[PDB]
Amino acid sequence: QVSDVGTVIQVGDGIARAHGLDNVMSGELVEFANGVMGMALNLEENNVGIVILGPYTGIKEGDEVRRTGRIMEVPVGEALIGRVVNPLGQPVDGLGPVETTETRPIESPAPGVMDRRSVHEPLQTGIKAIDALVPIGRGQRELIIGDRQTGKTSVAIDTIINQKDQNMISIYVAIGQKESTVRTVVETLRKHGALDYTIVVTASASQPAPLLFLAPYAGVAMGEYFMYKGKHVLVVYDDLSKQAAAYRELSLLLRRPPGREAYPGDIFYLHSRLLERAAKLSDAKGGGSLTALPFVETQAGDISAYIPTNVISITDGQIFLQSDLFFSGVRPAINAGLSVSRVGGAAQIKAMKKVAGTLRLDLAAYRELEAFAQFGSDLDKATQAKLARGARTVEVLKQDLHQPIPVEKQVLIIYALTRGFLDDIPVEDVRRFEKEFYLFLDQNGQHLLEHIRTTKDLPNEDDLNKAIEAFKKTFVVS
Amino acid sequence: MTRGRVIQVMGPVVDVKFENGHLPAIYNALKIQHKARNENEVDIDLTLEVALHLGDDTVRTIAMASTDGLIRGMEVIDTGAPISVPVGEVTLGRVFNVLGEPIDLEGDIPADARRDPIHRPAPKFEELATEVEILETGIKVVDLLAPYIKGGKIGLFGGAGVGKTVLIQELIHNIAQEHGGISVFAGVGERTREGNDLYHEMKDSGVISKTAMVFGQMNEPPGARMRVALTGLTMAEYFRDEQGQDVLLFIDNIFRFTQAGSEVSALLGRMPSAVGYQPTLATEMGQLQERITSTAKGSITSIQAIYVPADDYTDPAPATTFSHLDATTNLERKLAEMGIYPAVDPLASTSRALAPEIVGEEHYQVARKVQQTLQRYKELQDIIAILGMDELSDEDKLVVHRARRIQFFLSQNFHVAEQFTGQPGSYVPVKETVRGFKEILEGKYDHLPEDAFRLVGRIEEVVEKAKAMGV
Amino acid sequence: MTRGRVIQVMGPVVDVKFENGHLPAIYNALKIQHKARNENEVDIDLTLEVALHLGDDTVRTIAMASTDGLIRGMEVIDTGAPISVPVGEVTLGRVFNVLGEPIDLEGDIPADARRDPIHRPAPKFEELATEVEILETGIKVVDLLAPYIKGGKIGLFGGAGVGKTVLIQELIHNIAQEHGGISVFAGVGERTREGNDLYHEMKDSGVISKTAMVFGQMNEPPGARMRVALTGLTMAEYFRDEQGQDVLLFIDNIFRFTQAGSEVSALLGRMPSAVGYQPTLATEMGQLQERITSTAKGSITSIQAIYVPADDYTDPAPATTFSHLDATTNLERKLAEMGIYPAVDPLASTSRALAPEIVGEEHYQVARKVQQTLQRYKELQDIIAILGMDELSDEDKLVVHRARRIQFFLSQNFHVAEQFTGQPGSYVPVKETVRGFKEILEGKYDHLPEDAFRLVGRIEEVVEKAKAMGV
Ligand SMILES: Nc1ncnc2c1ncn2[C@@H]1O[C@H](COP(=O)(O)OP(=O)(O)OP(=O)(O)O)[C@@H](O)[C@H]1O
Ligand SMILES: Nc1ncnc2c1ncn2[C@@H]1O[C@H](COP(=O)(O)OP(=O)(O)OP(=O)(O)O)[C@@H](O)[C@H]1O
Ligand SMILES: Nc1ncnc2c1ncn2[C@@H]1O[C@H](COP(=O)(O)OP(=O)(O)O)[C@@H](O)[C@H]1O
Ligand SMILES: [Mg+2]
Ligand SMILES: [Mg+2]
Ligand SMILES: [Mg+2]
Repeated sequence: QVSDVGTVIQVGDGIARAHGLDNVMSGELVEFANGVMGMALNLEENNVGIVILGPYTGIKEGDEVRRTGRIMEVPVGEALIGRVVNPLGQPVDGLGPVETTETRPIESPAPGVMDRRSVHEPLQTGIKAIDALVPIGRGQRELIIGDRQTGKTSVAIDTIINQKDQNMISIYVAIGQKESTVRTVVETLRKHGALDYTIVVTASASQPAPLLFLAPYAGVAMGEYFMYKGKHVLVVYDDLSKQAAAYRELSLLLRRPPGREAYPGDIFYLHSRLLERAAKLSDAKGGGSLTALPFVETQAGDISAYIPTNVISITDGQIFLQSDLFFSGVRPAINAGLSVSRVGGAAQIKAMKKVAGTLRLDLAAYRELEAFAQFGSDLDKATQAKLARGARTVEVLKQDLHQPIPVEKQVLIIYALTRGFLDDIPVEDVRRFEKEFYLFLDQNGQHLLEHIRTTKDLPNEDDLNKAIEAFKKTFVVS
Repeated sequence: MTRGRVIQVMGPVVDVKFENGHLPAIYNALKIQHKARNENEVDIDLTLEVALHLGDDTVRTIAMASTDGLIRGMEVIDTGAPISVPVGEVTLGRVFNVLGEPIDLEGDIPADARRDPIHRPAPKFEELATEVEILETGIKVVDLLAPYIKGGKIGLFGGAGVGKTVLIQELIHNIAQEHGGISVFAGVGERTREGNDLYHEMKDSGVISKTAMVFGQMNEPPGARMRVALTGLTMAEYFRDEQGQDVLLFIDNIFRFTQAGSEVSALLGRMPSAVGYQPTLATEMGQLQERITSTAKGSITSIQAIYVPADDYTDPAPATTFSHLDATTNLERKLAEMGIYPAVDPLASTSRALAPEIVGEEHYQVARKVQQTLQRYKELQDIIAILGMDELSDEDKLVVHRARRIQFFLSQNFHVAEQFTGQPGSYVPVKETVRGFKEILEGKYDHLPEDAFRLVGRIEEVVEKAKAMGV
Repeated sequence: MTRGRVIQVMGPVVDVKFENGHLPAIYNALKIQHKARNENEVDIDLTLEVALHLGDDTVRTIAMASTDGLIRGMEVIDTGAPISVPVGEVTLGRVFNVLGEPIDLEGDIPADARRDPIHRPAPKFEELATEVEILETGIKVVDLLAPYIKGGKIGLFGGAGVGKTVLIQELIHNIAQEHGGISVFAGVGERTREGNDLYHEMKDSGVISKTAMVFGQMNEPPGARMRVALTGLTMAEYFRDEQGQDVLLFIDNIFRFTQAGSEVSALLGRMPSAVGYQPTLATEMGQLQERITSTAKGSITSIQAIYVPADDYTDPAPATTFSHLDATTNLERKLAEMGIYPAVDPLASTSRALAPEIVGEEHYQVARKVQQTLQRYKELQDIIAILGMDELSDEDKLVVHRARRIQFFLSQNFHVAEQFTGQPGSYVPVKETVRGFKEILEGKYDHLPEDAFRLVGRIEEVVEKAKAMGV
């Protein structure tokens, strides 16, 4: 046997300082002669600043560490489907330990620039507002930010659940999420039946800051193996604010110099590695695809903070949620004004590109004119028709919880004339109008939406104008 | 048989150097016993806890007392076991300090009683409760807007002088007497006279029979203000584990626990974050809050009144403890000033109990409509302040006219409020709360004076109040 | 020439030791090429950049790749010269990284291609040019409000608004079509998807055969993003000082350059300052931007989009770049608040070219008229907000008549990304656009709908599309 054995000197705050290790290689895994793991990060001149992975109560001074030379790896494989695992791989719900032996390095090079493609495959989110106004491709990096309990986790749940009829694998990484809430989310996922493809990785608050830091990297590393296989993978984060907080705490413990607001310097070089390992791979490396939805918290939508400023410049699109609108009755509180998408158009089907190209303009015009008319006295009545139409089309862009609406049923409702038909009692009709319309189509005019499913484009509008007329006649006025 | 000598003394932080290799483990209670060897010394029986190992056989500790009279060269005694607390049914009705020694003048627990070290890991995955049921209290606002989940966590954020302690005491009055299980109150970092004002009051009432009380108050050193919460929490975890009874849990001010780190960790050598709080703030708060969970063996309903310094919710201490509570209510000083109690914020306070699938579709409708009206009323204050009142549309003339009624009907009088003013309290049902909010919503009582809705309970009280007043 | 030893590693910062006598200077390129001794090791290929001399025959360096895998005691090879990049007619069409390695994947550059140092002082005042040549960009807004001085420096600093990337992408094509000069596009921190899209667009259009680019992966350690743009500047320096043919250059961002440099400069730096930024940010940015200057021999004209965090221009990092730009397009929200895009602020954007004796007063008269008619809207918009009735208490009549309608005639459609929007369009010169400007100022088409003046190419296109669109 050959090895290089160290000596632990200082222990505290989940940090261990080791001396010796003439053959120490940076970033390797090391054990502390107590069955616990550890990582080496700050290879100072005459000592190694080791970072403790897990409980550190049993470690004292004088313990000797054993080198392993193993770059920090995580097991991957097909048996992970339906499993909830610690970032090291061990499951938390019993069920026996992990089975697949294939492993990958947590820190791995990102796919090359020459190996990517113009992302031209839509994603069927199923939520009306995000579907119509802020599209998502199959390799895009959409960002979701907002205040507490504005529905970000609900958006993630709806997005993961709606993948019931596609070739997608969804990976959940709950950083800093409370364990009871993670259990509730797992129960909801099992109750809706999405465990047939979901890989969920959790890291409780009680877990050490090193694990809270390494969890998203473990999730993306697990995703990459399925990526190179040729599949499509969806990865959803939680509380990258808490991830950054954990890394800041670790850096302050290792006595690194602090930058602005105590965050260390390499935060951006960290987030770039975390995020830019998702893209679309051409045939040269396999026709894979992977998209991510990192989450960020904020106070009242205040984007002046350092972490949101570092994050928004990376993601290809930003989705804003505001409690101000959310309490106002827009339950999916997508603020359509400040939400952008750098893949707009190419991520929408040949029907949505036709129908929704004017809805965003109409909503922006409605808000533009109602800003002038925040008070409704002695207004110029000539422009009031567009205000009315915007008010009665914004009502359409909302749906209840656990309600994934298919794109085929959505496109008829958001048709460029369906924004401008009768609307006889639009203040209260439209809500039941859309449900009775979906039932009407599914019981009478299923062929109409069958054409949309088969073609990804509008049929002749008269062929559906007849259906619209028949549904208006049959449906009872309000 | 290991001995050490004190080396470096810095405030409430004390260093000890031990023999090579024979150091005590982390989190082991270290006892300092001494007798005055001359006129110029003081007897000291004082306890420490192991904090860090800082090289060359040194141990850096924290103290649970004033550290007054320590002399460089005093001998150190190691017990080798963490700070232990007497545990079991023996402690029912008793009062303890942070160290686990009674103070209620009822002698002392026998020295051979069962006891358990405080620190321990958190529960695993398989033993976490998934179902959600509603525990109701009787106060209109918390009953309707944000119900309290039994077996979850409830936090009461508030400023200084807004009434978190009053809300806690009234919740005790509403719940404790009508439950029938183990109860635990662990005062931490609160006004010390509350100890008497609560102990004798509970003794007079009678619920003292099957309760546990732990008192670590403000005057006590930072080590005590740290570990008192852990002591009480272990005392409650024993009953949630071994007997399976339903256990209640109160914490007067858990903010002090995380604040005492801001006082200690500076001496321990860590650089601070942007605000003076310790860099480990997240870890300590998480590892404390994780021990309060529901398991298959029982149920814990914990109410934790978090204080917010400077009324700043961008402060890390409140801004990072939001994720650990399933239900909460925020107390607004501005609403408190203008004569509304308990001044619960109706738009900022939320919870995950509020769902149509649980409280009922009509209940959810009422809550959503109330939130809509209050949101619009809050938004229109700029217009009201800048360019008058009657410049609104005709509709807003009624939306404001109803929101002003609603924010006062949310008021109430409490049984505790019988001591500030002679007017007694009331007890309200959720069904009648819902019905009253409805009848206000469709404008049945818009003719009544707007300011007559203050300080009522169920809708019949405001009806008879409008009757009794000549106007 | 002797070799060196690695001592300590922190993040991307790596230290190197050396013997006396053969100590390398600052900015020297240090290369490491080892092989795995046994199973516990991993092969490594990486290069370093010298920063400081700490004494004791030691030197602090930084990395150009991932540092995972560095082990104490490695042999360090000294080259003795700064990083060198191939120049000449070899690089036309290739795709290089920060080191000069062609990732274009066709082949590898011959070992005797002319390689020149990256770092050197900028050309001196002794011969700097002064002639003012105006470039017809073919876009009405840029030609009118602030036309570009071909030879100086132009900066679409947009306050980090969304809408720059597309503008640079369009400018590449149309300017290259205008003048088939040598073009270079360099990205200091890139959305890899956007970089690949640009590469594919250029290869499809064919202009790639007469251009050369360097791409910096934003995931690379901050050394690459610190020292990438100097590669493009060096190639432009060669093509200016070797053939005299005038070259045009692009820069995707400069704020990300400053940030990437700042992180390492603070990690190993003396002390922080400003808002946590570098101490030497001004000098670091000045040494870079001051190299892009028109000279006696030839001219270099550059377009640089500048990121501004939180839309606050008081940020020192962009605030110090103003002195280095002769034409600023302060986009800000760039009318993304309206449906309009990517219009540049119609009054705030300024340049040197606004002068009757520089542009010829035939265009200055029209610029005067457009400025006067279009500036008065926002100057009285805050008043007409309250006075938004049909009243005429304000003599804002013709301004409300014209402003929005003619602002709609401030967007071009000739080569938009039809994949992103779908609208067609046709090219337009300012020489014939001044006729449409005179026509609209005299008000020939004040009877046409406002939507008919929006998203149009030329004045004839506006009138014909308006006559066809709903007559
Ligand atoms: N669009 C919606 N429709 C119905 N209920 C909603 C909607 N959005 C949020 N809710 C409800 O409001 C609460 C929001 O909690 P949730 O955790 O889902 O949101 P969040 O913004 O992701 O919060 P967190 O701060 O925990 O990340 C839940 O009770 C949820 O059921
Ligand atoms: N429900 C209520 N009914 C009537 N008065 C109330 C109510 N809640 C609070 N008050 C008034 O506000 C005061 C708040 O007292 P309390 O001791 O609870 O303050 P606090 O905000 O909890 O602060 P602290 O715990 O720091 O003393 C009460 O003494 C009383 O005057
Ligand atoms: N010239 C344009 N025409 C139409 N839409 C545009 C234009 N420029 C930007 N946009 C809008 O913004 C998106 C692209 O923004 P982009 O220029 O990539 O932002 P950034 O420069 O911040 O990266 C488009 O998909 C569209 O929604
Ligand atoms: Mg959530
Ligand atoms: Mg109080
Ligand atoms: Mg860009």
